[PDB]
Amino acid sequence: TRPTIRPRNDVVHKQLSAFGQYVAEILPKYVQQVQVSCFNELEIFIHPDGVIPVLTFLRDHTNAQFKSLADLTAVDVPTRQNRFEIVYNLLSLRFNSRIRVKTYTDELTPIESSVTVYKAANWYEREIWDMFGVFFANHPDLRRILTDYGFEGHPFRKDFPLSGYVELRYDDEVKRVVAEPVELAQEFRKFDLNSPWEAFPAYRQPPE
Amino acid sequence: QLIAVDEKLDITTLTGVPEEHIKTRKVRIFVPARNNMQSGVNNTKKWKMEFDTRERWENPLMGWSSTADPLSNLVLTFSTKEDAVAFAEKNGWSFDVEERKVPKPKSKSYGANFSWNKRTRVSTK
Amino acid sequence: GTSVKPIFSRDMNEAKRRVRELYRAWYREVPNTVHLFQLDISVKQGRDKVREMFMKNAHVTDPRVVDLLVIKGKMELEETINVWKQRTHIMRFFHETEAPRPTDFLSKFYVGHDP
Amino acid sequence: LGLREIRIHLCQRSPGSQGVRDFIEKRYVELKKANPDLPILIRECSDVQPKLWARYAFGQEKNVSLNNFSADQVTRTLENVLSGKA
Amino acid sequence: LHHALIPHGKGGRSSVSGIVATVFGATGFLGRYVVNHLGRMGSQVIVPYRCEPYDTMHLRPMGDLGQIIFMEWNGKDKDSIRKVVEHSNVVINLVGREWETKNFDFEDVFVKIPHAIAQVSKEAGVEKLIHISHLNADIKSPSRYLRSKAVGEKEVRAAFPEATIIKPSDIFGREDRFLNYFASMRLGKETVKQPVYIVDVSKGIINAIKDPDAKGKTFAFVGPNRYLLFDLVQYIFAVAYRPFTTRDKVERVHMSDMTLPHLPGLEDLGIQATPLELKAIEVLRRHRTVKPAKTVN
Amino acid sequence: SNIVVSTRTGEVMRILPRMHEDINEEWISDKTRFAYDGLKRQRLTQPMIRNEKGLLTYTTWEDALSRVAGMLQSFQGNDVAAIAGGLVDAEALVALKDLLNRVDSDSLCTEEVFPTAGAGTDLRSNYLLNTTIAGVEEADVILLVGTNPRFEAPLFNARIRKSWLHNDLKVALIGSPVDLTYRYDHLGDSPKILQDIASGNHPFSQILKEAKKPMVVLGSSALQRSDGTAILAAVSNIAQNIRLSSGVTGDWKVMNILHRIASQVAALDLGYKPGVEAIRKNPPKVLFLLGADGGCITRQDLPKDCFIIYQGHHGDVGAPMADVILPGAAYTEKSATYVNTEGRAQQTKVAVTPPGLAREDWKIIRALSEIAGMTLPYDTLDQVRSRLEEVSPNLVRYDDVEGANYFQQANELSKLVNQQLLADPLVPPQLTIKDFYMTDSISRASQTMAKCVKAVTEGI
Amino acid sequence: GVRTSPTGEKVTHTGQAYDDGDYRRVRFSDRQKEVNENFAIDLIAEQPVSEVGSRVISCDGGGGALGHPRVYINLDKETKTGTCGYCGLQFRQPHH
Ligand SMILES: NC(=O)C1=CN([C@@H]2O[C@H](COP(=O)(O)OP(=O)(O)OC[C@H]3O[C@@H](n4cnc5c(N)ncnc54)[C@H](OP(=O)(O)O)[C@@H]3O)[C@@H](O)[C@H]2O)C=CC1
Ligand SMILES: [Zn+2]
Repeated sequence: TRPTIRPRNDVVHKQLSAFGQYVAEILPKYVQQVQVSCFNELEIFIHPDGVIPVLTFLRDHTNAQFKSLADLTAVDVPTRQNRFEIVYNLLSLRFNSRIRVKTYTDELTPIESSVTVYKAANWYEREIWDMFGVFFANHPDLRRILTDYGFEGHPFRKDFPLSGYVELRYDDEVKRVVAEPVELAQEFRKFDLNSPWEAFPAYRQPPE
Repeated sequence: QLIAVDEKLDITTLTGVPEEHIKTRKVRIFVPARNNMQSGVNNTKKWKMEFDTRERWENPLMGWSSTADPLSNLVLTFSTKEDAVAFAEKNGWSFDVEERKVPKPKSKSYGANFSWNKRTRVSTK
Repeated sequence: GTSVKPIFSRDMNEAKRRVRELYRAWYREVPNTVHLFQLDISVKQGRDKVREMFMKNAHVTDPRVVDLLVIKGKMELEETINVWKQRTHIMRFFHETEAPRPTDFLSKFYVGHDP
Repeated sequence: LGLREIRIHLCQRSPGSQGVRDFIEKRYVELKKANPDLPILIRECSDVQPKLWARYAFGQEKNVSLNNFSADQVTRTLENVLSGKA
Repeated sequence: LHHALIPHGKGGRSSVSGIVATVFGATGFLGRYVVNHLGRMGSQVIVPYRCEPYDTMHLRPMGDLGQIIFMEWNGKDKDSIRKVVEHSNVVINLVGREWETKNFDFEDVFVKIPHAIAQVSKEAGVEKLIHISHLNADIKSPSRYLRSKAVGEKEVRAAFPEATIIKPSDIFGREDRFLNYFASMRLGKETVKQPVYIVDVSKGIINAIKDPDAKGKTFAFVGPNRYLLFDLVQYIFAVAYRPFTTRDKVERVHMSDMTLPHLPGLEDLGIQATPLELKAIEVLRRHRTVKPAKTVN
Repeated sequence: SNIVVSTRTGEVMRILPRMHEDINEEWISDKTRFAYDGLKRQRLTQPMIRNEKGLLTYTTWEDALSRVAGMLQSFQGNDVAAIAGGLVDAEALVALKDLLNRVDSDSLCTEEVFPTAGAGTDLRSNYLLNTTIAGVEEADVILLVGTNPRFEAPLFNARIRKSWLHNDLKVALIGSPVDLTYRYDHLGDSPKILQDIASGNHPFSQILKEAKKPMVVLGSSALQRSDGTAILAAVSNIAQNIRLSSGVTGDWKVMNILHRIASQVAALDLGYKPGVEAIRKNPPKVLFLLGADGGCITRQDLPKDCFIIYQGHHGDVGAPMADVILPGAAYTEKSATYVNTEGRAQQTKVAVTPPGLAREDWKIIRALSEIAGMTLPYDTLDQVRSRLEEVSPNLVRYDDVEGANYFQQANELSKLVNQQLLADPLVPPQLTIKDFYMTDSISRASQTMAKCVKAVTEGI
Repeated sequence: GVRTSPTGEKVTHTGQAYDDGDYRRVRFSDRQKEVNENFAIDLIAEQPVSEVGSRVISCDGGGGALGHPRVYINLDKETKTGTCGYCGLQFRQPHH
């Protein structure tokens, strides 16, 4: 491992693995998986019903005190029965550590709002609802935050087209801005960049 | 605490897609064929969903290529054919599914290149 | 089988009741919207547009979808009442600039290749 | 009233088409002997009922079902179609 | 049909409609609506102007990139007319002044300029010509306006036999001189008026362009209802919430609108005429700070 | 053969092979690969009508369709007829058949001739490659009669070459001694040789008797020579002798017919009369040319002032003789069904859209029917495919090749007429490679094919 | 080496020119059509053929790292000259 390769830290790896097993032992009702990545990032995969308990634990336990919510977001994977995965990034200042909590939902299953655990979640949840269509139960005021008023659809979904469905212009007959079906003078050029000849043998999937 | 409803899933009214881009389109679910210019097979592993090709015309200024259908560049990736069928069905798109084409196993023998009495004997190597 | 978590309604009747409440609220609001935005439409055609937008989703037989639609309609009503929308957003429901599209087979044959 | 062509859509393996298949392999030739100018098309269904299509003048068509019919029954149906009797 | 002129797209902003239109008098009231209608479906528009380009700036966003081309012209010269209409397949004449100027009287505006436009367009092989005259244009009119309108209509027909003549009554719209003029006064009972909406006239011109059978025809664009002048002005003042151009305009506004049943109208072009009661508020709301007038049918 | 069309910004750039182990494995023909150049030349873009001078001039869809519909209403019965060319899809074929049936016309013809005596097209296996392309790898003897598979069906010949190389396949040929890129046993040029093999005098009868998986392949080019009935009867007699002497080995399906054009099998499935003889017997006064460019019918074979409509995509020998031109779509510009020589139905996909005012062919026929007061029941492509299922339900199974065997019935019906053979050696039309490049209207418009013809005629 | 159309328009080095029936010509009225006067094909046609006493020559377009990728050109064929695939320069062996 000469100067072009990123150095690795075994002590942090061991510490994060130990804390992951600790968390899993404490909350076996909700934890389904624990992982530590090769660049020393710990993630915990939980059942959706445990969003409020688990987070509360990680915020209030003396051995965790993850008091900061760094980020809350969603990822859309159409091939899964539960389309959306919800990712919470937490920072602990007492122990100078970071953790990630993942759960899942589909287009019709509500997720509990975590504003009672972290005040920062409020706008984040709004953003998720705006961009993916995930509903959060018991949210103080859930509504659109990024899209235009009356905008239809959720643009961060994979099946949503890049340029959308409508475009805006000014019309002098009705003397106002109007929305019309989108027409592009130059269509966006789709590129097929992926090569054959797989790059990484370590991630090869079984040929099933 | 559980409704226990029994019905086919349909989220068409919630996706914001215009009416004529639901019941007029035809999606194709298929494993893409290997590019014959190359030998690698890594691009023939996953299932693709792609929409039907619509009109493309020439821009009167600059002669660019113009389109009016918003789904001309939309391609979705799926692990199995069943996942793609489920997605298309719940999204209200009529689909055509093509079965995966697999190269059949072949009998290869270097020794057959130099045959006593068969036609497989090569004239050069 | 196929047990699922509710959003708001345990069955179809509760969803229908929520739909009726939302429709009542929109019907009450329409004249205020017409006056306050200084629109050029009548109250009658505003309420007709509300009815049409409700009837567009009349084929749904799933309570979760129905009350998600009700949540979205309540969001739209809250946007309208608080005058967060402009006149352009309100007028977008009517497509007064879009050219009419013929549903006839011959007309679509004549105009282009689109079915 | 003028017959133009008839169509027999039978399936390869399903038992319901069995008798229909028999009719062909037993009697179709003789039928083609009696009607050398009538197109009797034989085509293949798949997981569908056996059927008989009859086309008359000006493009009018009538179809009848042949599910579980025996060779005698399909022969009688075909004679009824050819003669025009109801 | 010259492949570069074959329609393509969905009839939108970046579509191709196959129309190359030269619109004379595009900088006025009717011209802005005509150019907007032409450019929203992706036609190519050539705008001749004699005014400052600043006065033509409001037509720039009316079309896609390259679809609106501004060229300078003057009505006394035939070369500018020729270079403006060289490449068009349809020419529209909207040129007209409602008063007399020291450099252009009614004869030049309504007779000589339309005649020159028609002759040059016929020489250049323009396929379609559309000319606007007045509904009450007759040879024996007491007013020089309508008299010159009738003479110009005859000369346009002589120069361009396949020309389409569109005759309209007082046009009421947001930038008109009917409703705004009647609202700026701050006699009747014998004059009858038949006003027509501006958008109706624009759609009529567009459909006349698109109609293949409207080649040599003459149209009359009129509204649905006929009003007496006194009650019409009463309605105008009521809509504004307020208590109740040298010589030619007075004589033209005191005269009654003629009735020509034998001429095709907006309904022959597939247009339903919009009543004044639906647009009076739109036009007259800016004059502020339900009881519609009686009609004669 | 399965292909991939490469497009960019609405233009076809190239054609590549698409892998299908059963049809073309991994290869395509030079014509298939390089003839796409012809899609950019001599294209029909707008409707056309005859002016007062007699010259073809542009017009709208309304005018051309109204002129065609007026004559369709004026004439009926046997006064109306249609000819189908070699690049026509099944949707347009069934649409035209329905339109002509609604006027009580049954003269739906193709340019390629198949003998109608006996079973005719009533039994599908009577006009198919029953062994299938892959089944050649299982045969041990093959007999080629009156065909040049090298240029008529290059991938079928490649499969024969592969079986010859790897399976020690024995090959014999009846016809002219062409070069097939493999060594074969020339039995001669006379059709009477078949009779000898049918009788048992020829020693190749003993060769075929000993075979476990024998194969007899007869080309349609040998069926066009007015001996088609007698040639087909002789081949059927040979196959019946094989099955009678060697017994029933299984479902081996000895008999085979090798076709040349892509539209023939679908037309025969749908009930089109093969050949153009019905036109000669009863000349029509309204004639539909659905991409027909073989020139087998001239204005001399039709009465004076016959109304001829050409629908197609290229300007070729078929367009200048027509009164009305309706511009259609090429195979790269529509989703259309074609059935190959095996009886396997496959659909194309839209790569680009038709140029100018050209439209989908079945849509043209449907619009014409509506304008003429004879509206067809179907309005979408799905409904047209439902109609195809109603008429012949094998046209909607899009990769299936298996079918019933009615060889016994066809062989028994083929013994009724006793047409004699001609004293004329079997000479295939594709004698040498210079005759392979130009065979259809797309090939004839290709500049690359012209370069190939020039290079093979004189080389540097 | 610019040419002129039968109408009067200049023909570009790509051969572009609107035909007589094209309406798009209207974009140039009261304006100009931008045409580059130096045609690269004619300019590269005027370069002399270089003479080298080797079977294989190398070309990088001149200027070292400021040129193009370095390529090697075979000069065994006496019928024609070797041409660089980037630069267009020509090389030949000293025939006679
Ligand atoms: N009451 C109505 O509005 C109806 C209109 N009429 C006719 O309809 C036509 C258009 O109506 P409208 O839009 O309201 O009239 P406008 O006064 O609004 O504009 C007329 C156009 O003609 C141009 N124009 C006027 N004089 C000259 C000239 N001497 N040389 C060159 N161009 C000139 C003007 O351009 P610029 O500003 O640069 O001078 C202007 O763009 C006119 O011919 C009118 O007579 C038909 C029935 C009534
Ligand atoms: Zn160089």
